[PDB]
Amino acid sequence: LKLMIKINEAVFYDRITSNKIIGTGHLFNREGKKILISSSLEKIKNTPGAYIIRGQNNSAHKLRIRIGGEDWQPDNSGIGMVSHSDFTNEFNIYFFGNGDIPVDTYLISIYATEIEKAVVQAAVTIAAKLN
Repeated sequence: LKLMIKINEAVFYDRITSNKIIGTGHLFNREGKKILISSSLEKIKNTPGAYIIRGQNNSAHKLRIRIGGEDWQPDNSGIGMVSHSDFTNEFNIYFFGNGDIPVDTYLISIYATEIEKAVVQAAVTIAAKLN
């Protein structure tokens, strides 16, 4: 069982609304095994599979995210996100704040187990474009 990610390169001329996808995770070699999905990162108390990430430069900079997707449902424990199906390949990463995010690089940790294994990290850099 291995977990890959991908983080879409994008330019936002307008405040990024909540639940805009900002990347994807892909699964491999776990067929026929229930799957948890969460992270070692801070917890958005309000929502499962939703996390706060802190700025590498200045830790006051916060980036709120949410993992999930259409075959992915929250656990009542408020741990993470569980897909039962054995053909569930992909899952999404969502922004989950109201609007802009400070200019900084944020480290995003995600792991996946079998429920009753793997982890990953991708640097997510925010920069300002002056045109």
